[PDB]
Amino acid sequence: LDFALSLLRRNIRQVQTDQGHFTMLGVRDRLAILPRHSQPGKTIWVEHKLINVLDAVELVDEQGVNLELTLVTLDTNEKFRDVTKFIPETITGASDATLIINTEHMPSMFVPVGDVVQYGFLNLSGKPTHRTMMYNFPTKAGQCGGVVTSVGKIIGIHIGGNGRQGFCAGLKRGYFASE
Ligand SMILES: *[C@@H](CC(=O)OCC)[C@H](C[C@@H]1CCNC1=O)NC(=O)[C@@H](CC(=O)[C@@H](NC(=O)c1cc(C)on1)C(C)C)Cc1ccc(F)cc1
Ligand code: NA
Repeated sequence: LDFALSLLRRNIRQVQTDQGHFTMLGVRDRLAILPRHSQPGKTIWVEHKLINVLDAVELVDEQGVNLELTLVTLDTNEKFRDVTKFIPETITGASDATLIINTEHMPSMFVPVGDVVQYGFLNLSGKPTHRTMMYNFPTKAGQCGGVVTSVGKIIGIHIGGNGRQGFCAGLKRGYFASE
């Protein structure tokens, strides 16, 4: 838990884009990650502070299939505490995960979602998506960007759900390499 708490305080920010409220994980330096559908564009608000987005990269797999993740570089002089060490090299499930949500509307929220298991292909609102995992928990609107954590590991970012189940984009440490 001390891990989840530390991650919340130091790395997980309340964010708004023109698409609404999202949770945002800052990973290292000025690099953070949002769900693709948040469409960060040119600027975002972080805790109500307007920040330029210097680059927004929509991640896709070897075949160009959507991974539903957007890496953003933020025009700021502050650096995120480097949490790459806590991100697995290979997309991994987990047995007792906690979904960390942090928005203006759902501030500092820890959601026990239980087991996180490999799912794979997801037709998310008509958009082919790969490398997803699933949890049998009723996730809701406003929880996208939420950080899926397990015993000291950051394993996923919440991207969708169908009412009974939630789905995250799995994380690989390689996503966050310096070029
Ligand atoms: C988070 C973002 C948000 O709140 O958007 C509000 C306008 C949100 C969380 C979930 C909504 C329901 N419970 C959730 O965990 N994510 C979304 O709304 C995306 C789309 C979906 O989640 C859809 N789910 C499915 O398509 C689906 C399919 C299967 C087998 O299981 N679930 C529903 C809303 C129908 C946002 C999104 C992502 C990617 C896109 F290309 C378009 C839209
Ligand atoms: Na924006």
